[PDB]
Amino acid sequence: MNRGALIKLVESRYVRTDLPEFRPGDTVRVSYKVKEGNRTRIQDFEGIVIRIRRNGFNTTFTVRKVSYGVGVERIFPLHSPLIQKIDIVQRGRARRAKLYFIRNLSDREIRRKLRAD
Amino acid sequence: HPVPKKKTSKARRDARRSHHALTPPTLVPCPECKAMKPPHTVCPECGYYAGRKVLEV
Amino acid sequence: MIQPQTYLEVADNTGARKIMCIRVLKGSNAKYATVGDVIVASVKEAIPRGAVKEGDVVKAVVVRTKKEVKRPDGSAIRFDDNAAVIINNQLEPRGTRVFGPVARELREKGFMKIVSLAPEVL
Amino acid sequence: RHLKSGRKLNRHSSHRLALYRNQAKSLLTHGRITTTVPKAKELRGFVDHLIHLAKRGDLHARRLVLRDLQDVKLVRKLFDEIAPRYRDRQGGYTRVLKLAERRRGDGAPLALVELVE
Amino acid sequence: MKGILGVKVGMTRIFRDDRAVPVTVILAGPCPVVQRRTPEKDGYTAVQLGFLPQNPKRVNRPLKGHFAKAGVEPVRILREIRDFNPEGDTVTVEIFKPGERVDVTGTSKGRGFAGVMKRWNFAGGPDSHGAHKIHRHPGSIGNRKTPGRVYKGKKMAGHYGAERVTVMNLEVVDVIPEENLLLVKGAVPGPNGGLVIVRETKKAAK
RNA sequence: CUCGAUGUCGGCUCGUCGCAUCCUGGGGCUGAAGAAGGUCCCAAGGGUUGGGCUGUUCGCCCAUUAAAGCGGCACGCGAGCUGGGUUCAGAACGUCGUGAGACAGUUCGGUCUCUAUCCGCCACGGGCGCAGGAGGCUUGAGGGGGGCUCUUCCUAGUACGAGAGGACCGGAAGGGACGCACCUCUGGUUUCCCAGCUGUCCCUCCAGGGGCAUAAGCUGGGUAGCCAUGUGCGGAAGGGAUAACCGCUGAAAGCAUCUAAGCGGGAAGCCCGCCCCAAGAUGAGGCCUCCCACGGCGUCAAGCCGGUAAGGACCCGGGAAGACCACCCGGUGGAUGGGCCGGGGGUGUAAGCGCCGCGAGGCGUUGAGCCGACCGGUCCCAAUCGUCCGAGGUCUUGACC
Repeated sequence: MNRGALIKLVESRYVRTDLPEFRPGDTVRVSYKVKEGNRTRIQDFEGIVIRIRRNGFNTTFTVRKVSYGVGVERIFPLHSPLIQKIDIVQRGRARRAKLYFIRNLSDREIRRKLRAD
Repeated sequence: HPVPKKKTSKARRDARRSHHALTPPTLVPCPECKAMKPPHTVCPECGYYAGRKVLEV
Repeated sequence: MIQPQTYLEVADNTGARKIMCIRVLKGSNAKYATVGDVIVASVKEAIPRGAVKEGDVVKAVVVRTKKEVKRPDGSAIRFDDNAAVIINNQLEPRGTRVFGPVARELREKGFMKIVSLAPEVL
Repeated sequence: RHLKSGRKLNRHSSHRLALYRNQAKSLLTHGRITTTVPKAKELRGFVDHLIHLAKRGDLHARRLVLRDLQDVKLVRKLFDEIAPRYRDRQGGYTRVLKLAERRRGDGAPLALVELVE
Repeated sequence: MKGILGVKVGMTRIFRDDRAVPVTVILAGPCPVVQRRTPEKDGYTAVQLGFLPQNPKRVNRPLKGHFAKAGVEPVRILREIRDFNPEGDTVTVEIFKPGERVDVTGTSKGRGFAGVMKRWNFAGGPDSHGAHKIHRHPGSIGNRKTPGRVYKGKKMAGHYGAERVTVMNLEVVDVIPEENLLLVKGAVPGPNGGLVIVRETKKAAK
């Protein structure tokens, strides 16, 4: 019973699936739109593209910093169910080894290297 | 560096040695033969509860 | 994420996108040039011409790197540390500047100009 | 800091694994062996999992625990010698049990523990 | 205004248009195990239990203390004053309405025995120009002829975990009437999967 | 007193009281319009930042700040550090000296020990007791913890106002500092969780592994626990007495006065309200349930033995509780551990055979493989068997049967 049980439950309650979207993939830079908004309920299907970085897993989870070269390096981290989300579509490839936090990217990247993977 | 001052008599020495004190050893009889057995154990005789597997040679 | 003494980045009319702040402009007990805050500093880095100089202003907090945790559980981090220089009132320093969007900023609000100003990629 | 603690052991992880093994081995040899209180306890947990693969029974499994004990004689010795004998129960193939005395000089409480027939 | 509970675990949730985090309160439902009538204990109040751990295990006394107004077969019990029992059995399946403010407490997870380091704030001493104590150690303790000795009540090393305590206001967030559970966004006062209680006081004028 | 011995500076760390109170408020006063100053009496509540240079505390300077106080305790702190210091020999010169040597002129280095006995503080236990013997729930006299404050915004520029200038009532909002808990989330760890790697001796050559390459060789990530830089919360109300200071009713001073008389106003302070201890408060125990008034002994039986498993202790086995200990749940009519199993979350597609390349390896079966503390199943194993102690429960008075 206990924890596992009851809790599993309440969450199931609220989050339900984070909106069946189960497209994780390690690599894949990809793109989405979160409601993220302010100013006159300007909740905007805002879409950021980002090279897939990491994640938290259980009730509460999060599609991690996918780093995005904006013109400086900006990495974007976002909670998974987090009703906050609407569109979440992949573009990139779910490839590469050593598993996540492979910031190798954000760090010494270098477009070339980037592609080097 | 900090050698006390004297010794509050055997008196004290005791106070201490005293609360100290030496208790005794737990025991009942062999679930098998006789003598003293501390809770879960066997010995140079009975030696078991399900297969002496012990004693005599 | 924060700092007192600091080698920070900017990109306004900068002498150099870098100045060292003393501390936080908030509630007398600084300890955090924090995201979306306002604080104190002088220049560290050079400055071709520019009316900027090797002085000291105060201004407002951009980027950080160690958790931009928002109200909506919006989350982010840029491998960059920089804010925009202020002229008194706050009224920003330069005509433009190299950087972009995201809540925290506008949210602090007082600086809409920065707001519309740094938009696109970079 | 410390309190809520799992897998509880002494000496040094290398020393330990060292033992766990050496012992797991010697027992495998004799069915039953004599050592100190937890020596047994944990040794149980371990030689324990080993017999678990002993059972596993297959080219791979074999490959593994061998990975750990290093040496055919036993390798097979267990894997087929008794692994069958057990393959059918629900683990706990360990019988850890408190002897009659305590080693000298100290009074270190000891016992015999073995494959539980 | 009081709930008796088996504190579950802490977890995150969402509200309005934003996530935030809560905690899992669970309580079958204590019952009038004992009443201090006032003429009884002019410190008038209600004592209750809220579960049941094995019956084959149970002192006679317990058996009949229960006998009293007779109720069930548990062991979790305690008391609180100035709280009527407009019932003779309570659950919370409503007992505790959400969108309300609460106060609550519980057992306090059990620390260890760490000095100036733990126990109190300020992490020890310093480290380098001095290492015959490297980084931290005990502050100072009194003096020559001031009081002429060693003080009597400043913080101190050691055991500072095996105790109990509570938290002031917190939010009632949500009510799950079935599995007698409630999410409250709380300082998980003390462990979880263990013991706690809630009470509500706050004539607080903002 | 001290030379059978009292470590002097500066600083550190933990500070403790004090008011001639700095910020706080309460105030009468103004040369007080507002605002803002400034002028005294009341009141320590909390609070009473960073750096710079200087061995200097003082100090001067940078930036803020509500504010960034004076000082008591051998200018608190060596049995708790530090030791630049000035003050053992060096050597330095600058300076006296006929020179030996010297200068509270200076400058470079310059061997600070500490196994606690006492009373004292921090904790945790063993007694023996608060006259039945018991399992458990309480109420607190009395003691402890925290009581700050910004700036903005709310009523704000109608108070003042010729005009230039600025609101009490009061009301918000967030923040800093700080105290109390706590991991979901955020990030930190994770000596074995997983994964990659060189060198090397070993297995059996090949792979597939194995110890050593510092108490894990290297590296990249990594639960769970513990933990900030992450999260909730808190510093309230509000009740009653009052400080300065304001008044009512009223004489003695046949007009007057707050003034002994009698009544009221009033401070972030005092008692409470807030949490945390607590009858070893011998002045409780109050209530609940329950075994029997337990059984034998020289009357005074407040001694013995069984009495009760009334209950508990012992040993065992388990615990975010934990040095030991006591606390806490359990012992097989159980799930308590470990085991196993299902599952989470970890690693990042194994081992082999198979498919393209002279080869390097590449692709397939593979997101496989292998896994420690996290939810929980199932007696697979080990919680067997036993033992001992524990009413006939203070004195006293009154009442009933």
